[PDB]
Parts: sequence; C-alpha cells; structure tokens
Amino acid sequence: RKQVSDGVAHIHASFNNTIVTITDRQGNALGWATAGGSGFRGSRKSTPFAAQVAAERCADAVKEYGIKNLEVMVKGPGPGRESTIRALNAAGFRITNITDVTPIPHNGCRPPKKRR
Amino acid sequence: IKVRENEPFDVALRRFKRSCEKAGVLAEVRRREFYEKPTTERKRAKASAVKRHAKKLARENARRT
Amino acid sequence: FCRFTAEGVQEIDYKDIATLKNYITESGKIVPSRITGTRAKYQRQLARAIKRARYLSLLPYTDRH
Amino acid sequence: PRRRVIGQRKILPDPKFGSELLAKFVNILMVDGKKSTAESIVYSALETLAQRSGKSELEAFEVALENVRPTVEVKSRRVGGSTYQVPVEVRPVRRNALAMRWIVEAARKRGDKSMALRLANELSDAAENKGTAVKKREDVHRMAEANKAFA
RNA sequence: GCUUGAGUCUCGUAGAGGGGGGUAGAAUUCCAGGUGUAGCGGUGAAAUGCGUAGAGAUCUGGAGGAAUACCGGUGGCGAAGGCGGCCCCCUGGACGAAGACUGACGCUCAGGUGCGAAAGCGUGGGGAGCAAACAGGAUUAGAUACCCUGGUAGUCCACGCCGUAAACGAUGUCGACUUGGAGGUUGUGCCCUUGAGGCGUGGCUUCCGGAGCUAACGCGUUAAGUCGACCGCCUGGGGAGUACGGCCGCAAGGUUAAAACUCAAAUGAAUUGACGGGGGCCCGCACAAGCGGUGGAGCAUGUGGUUUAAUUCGAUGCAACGCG
RNA sequence: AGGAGGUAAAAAUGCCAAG
Repeated sequence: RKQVSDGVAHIHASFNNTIVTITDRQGNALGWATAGGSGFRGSRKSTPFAAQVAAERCADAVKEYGIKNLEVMVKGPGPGRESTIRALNAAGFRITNITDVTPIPHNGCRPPKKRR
Repeated sequence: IKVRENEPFDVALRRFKRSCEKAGVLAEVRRREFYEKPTTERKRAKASAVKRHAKKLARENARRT
Repeated sequence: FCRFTAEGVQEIDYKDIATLKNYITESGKIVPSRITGTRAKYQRQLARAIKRARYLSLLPYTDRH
Repeated sequence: PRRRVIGQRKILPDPKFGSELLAKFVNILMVDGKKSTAESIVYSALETLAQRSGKSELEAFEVALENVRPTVEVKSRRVGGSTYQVPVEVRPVRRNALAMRWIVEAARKRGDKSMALRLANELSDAAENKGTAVKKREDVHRMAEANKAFA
C-alpha cells in the first residue's frame, strides 16, 4: 500500500443514485461505494439513508490507506449530499473543507424535452 | 460554494450553495428548453408579484382580528 | 437601498478591479441590481465592465478554475 | 377518529396480585365475555410456569414480554405518489399491548392439550425466545430494517 | 405669402436594431492515458442498454460542434417577424437641448413592390447536444401513444426557394380633444450639487381607476371615450377557405374563390346549479387501529330461475330479497 | 416582502352508458 494521509472525497449525488469515490489529492482513486452496491436496488437507493450507508461502506474500503484528512467535493442535485457528508464525519475523518463542483453550463447544450 | 471557515467546523451548515444555487439552476436546466414558456412564466411571476403588492397595500378594511 | 455613481459620478471603467470586486459574489457571478440598489444605467455599465474584466483574467468566471 | 382525542379506560387490577398489566393480559385472552374462564387459564398457567422458571409469577411473566415486545413496526403511509411502508417507533403503552396479543395468538395455534398448558409453553419458550411469538417479533423487525430507508 | 403640420442642419444621449469578421470561458459528447472496482444507467416500478474485453466514478491531455449561465428587469431596441458572451469594421432608426433654415413639401393607399417565426424544399458544407421517422423495452384489454434506452432527417453555415402562424395588444394607419393615481425607463432645465435632494419639462412604457362607452366581460389620455381623413373586411350554421379555373411554386402547397344540398339554428358574454382523476377547510365505524362475522358445511327462511292444472299478487342497486 | 426548499411534493393503469 502507499499509505497516504490526506485525501479527497468525491460525491456524485445524482437523482437516482449516489457514488462516493475517495481519491488522493492528485485525483487517483482509492476505493468507492455506491448506493446500489449496498443493496437498495430501486427506489431505496434514491433516499438519503442509502447515501449514508454508501459513505460508510466506502470509509472501510480505504482503511488500508490510513486517510485522516478529507476534503469533500459534492456534485449533483440528489438527496445524497447533506447526509453522505455526515456519514464521513461520523466515520472518523477530519473534514478539511467542503465545496460543490456541480457542473453548471454557461448556457449551451440543449437539455432533453422529457417527461410529460 | 466553497466552504472552510477553518477552525470550529463541527457542523456542515451550507447555506452557501443555497445562497447561490443549491438546486435552482440545476433543477431548471434538468430538461425542457420550451423557448417561450419562460416568456409566459416570467410574466405571471411578475403579475403575481405586482398583484400581491397591490394586495398588501389593500388590507385595511376591518376583518375583526 | 443605497446608491452608486449616481452621486460618486463615474462612467465605469473595467480596470478598477477594487471597485468591481464589490459587485460580484464569491462564486464570481454578478450580483443583481435588486440587491445593490444600482441604477439600471450603471448596472448595464458594470455588466460590460465585469464581462470585459473576465476576458482579461482580471476577474474569474467561476470559483472553480 | 377525526375530532376526539379520547383518554383511555380504567382497568381494575388483577385480583390474585394487583397488576393492571396482567389484568390487561386476561382481557386479550378472554372470549365471549367469559372473564372467569380466562382468569382460570392465566393463574393455572402462571403457576405452572413459575415452577418451571423458578421466579415468582409476575417477574417470570414480564421477562417473557421483552422477547416479544417490539420496538419498531411498519405503517403504510402515502405522501408523494404510490404508498410504501415506513417503520415507526411503537409508543410504550401500545408496545407491551401488542406483545400480549402476539402471545395469545401464538398459544392458540399451539397443538398441546389445554390452553393452560399451551400458554405456559408459549410463555416459557419465549423467555428462552424460541417460540413462534418471538418469530413474529423478529419478522416485524426484519421488514422494518428492510425499510430503514424511510424516516 | 405665412408659420404651427412635415422636413434639414448643429450638439449629445440610450439600445439583445441589422450585416460582416474575430475571440472568450462553462458544460455535454467523443478520443487517448493514469488510478480503480463491480456495477452503472433508468423508472411509479421495471426492462432494453452499458459493464470483468474492465464501465460508471476520478484525473490529465486532446479534437469538435452548438448555445451564450450570472447580469436580466410587465427592462431595451426594431415596421412587424424578431433581436442576449465579449471585441472591432460597416450601417439604419429613435429621442433630447438650444437655435438657424425650407415653406403645406402633408395624411391615407386598390393594383404594385419589399420584408416576413417555425416547419419544409434545392445545392454544397457541418454534425457536439437534442430529436420527427424508426427500432427495442415497458405500460395496457389493446398502446401504431404518453414513459425508458437508442436513433436518421432536421436543428447549425453559405446561397437560393417557400410566404404561411393563436404572424395576437385576436384591437388598420394618421391627427385632434377629454378627470386622476402609483411605477419603470431614457433625456433635459432651474435652484442651495450644498448630500443620495428640491422644482420643472420631453420621449417610450407597465398597472389601477373616473366620466364616458360596451351585450356583458371589460376598455379607460398608449381608449374599445368624443371626432375627422383614407384603406381593408363582414352579412345564419354546415358544405368550405373546399371543388373548379386562373396566377404563383422545384415540390409540399399558397393565393383568388363558388355552388348544389342541408339545418333552424350556430355563436358571444354573463347567471344559478351540478360536476372535476381542480384547490382550501371540515365531518361520519368512511378509512386506519381492533374484535367478531359472512362467502365454505348442514339446516331455517326469502327471492330469482325452472317446473306445474295452479305454483295468487306485490316489493327489484344502496333505499327488493326472515319484505307486505 | 420575494426567493428557495422541506420523511415530503406527486404523476403506474383506470374505457363506456345508448330515447
């Protein structure tokens, strides 16, 4: 193992599913866990609780690296956000800084027409 | 958007993204160009704004509170 | 509620990054005229000033650069 | 109902030894308003369990409650579109009252000889939590914990 | 002749007005690579789809096309259609101040000519994202649909064509006159700019409302008020903006535009109801929380049906069926 | 006062009835 101390937690809180990827500072991924992997196939993965267990299931996937300092990068509309950060704080990580990297275009691509 | 405040963290309390978007530009560009329904939903957004401004300046009757 | 160059008269120049920093937010977006109480003439003026200053990298477009 | 939030009843305590919680238990065992028949079953099953348990009557009884006393249960609530099951915490007055019901329906399914023998068998093996009465409590906790996503 | 109408000059101001050429950042997709591990994606829920050939996630690098977040506002400009990043070049119109000038040069306009959203058509490009058609998966009695996964034409550019729209303030243009209030926006004068003020005066614009008008709704100095000039148009509904003919068009079609026959109505605004898979509030063993039943069995009894010489008549969703 | 949301915010199907 490389045993890095400071790392970055990325959170892809989409409307249907949430993906918690913990990387190093450079961006190389170390481990991840989603709401679909924790069970909860269907409507249950779109809830804040499945985001919470996805972050916990990602915390013990990087126990072999000994990360102690996490900077959170949340991205997405989903209900994951304000619950999957609290699961990292209870997991025994020091939250150095939070930021949202939610990709907002400066108006151009045509979005879909969908859902009458 | 970006949050540190650097010493006494203890709690998220991100009003910061709510002070800019938090959903408002993202639950808008989720779909549906429409290209003219903005022009009509902006209009009733203004029409309901100026009607309640006419309403709050027309509350004084008695109503016996 | 307060004012701007309606009293401290100006014909806004984009190179005055000290004054222009007051009229963007922490994410770099232009703050609306309903907040600062700027006259609509000058809000058009500093919108062109900020848009020029973003081009010369004197002001950032976002905070995520 | 719609309007009334009515206060509960006034149960008189048990005549053998004064306890409303046992007195509530004989009502759930009762059928057809025959209370003297049901009290005959309770006392004859509590004494033949207190010999097997060693503990005296009430404390031998109430220890068999916590193995069937639940703590969360599902309810079918609709707020958005289609309806799903939310696990809710059981209020304490209901909590043992739901436990007493699960026992006497488990004892009624028991294939023993008499109701006194049936209920004493069910109330004893629930103190070692192996009966079907605890299996009701385990299966209400499984589907509650399967639906822990809703709170 | 005259100067008020109309116009010219001087000086400024505001503006997504137009045409051309540059360039900017955000994002999507693709391409390549690093890390990394079993899912991702999607939905009411699913599946199709994508993924151990290592996706999704994350990071770096690149290539492309298209649109311009925030400003942004019943804000602005334009004859209308319309027009939003920034910068330059070319260019139109509007408005204001203070004067000067021309001297009725004006208004309207059939035919005519020009402009004219989107879709479409022609030729040549371009093609990220969306997406008719189409395909697959669902849903469903069926589902040629809504929903999902893909996806060609198209959307973009150049140059022609089409010439239509709920092209709408469903309100032709021009002029005059006739109480008010609150705003927005853009000029300008004067005074103590003494300070964001005070006082005026123009242009455009939003809302409310008086008289008046209107069938009513409503309009209400930006009139649907009071008048004048000119133009377009209407004459019951259906047949029908169709047929035929002409003209126009590459075509799709447009434009002009009937009749036979048929009905005694079609329609407008408002009113009281009822209803809504509209909204708010509330109630009832209505649901929920419970307990005991019925539906199975055997009888009792009533009805339907069938049968009979007759099975007397009546009661028939709830509110007939141990009912008269 | 306007703005944003909130276990939450919906959207599964749901045809017909004759003078």
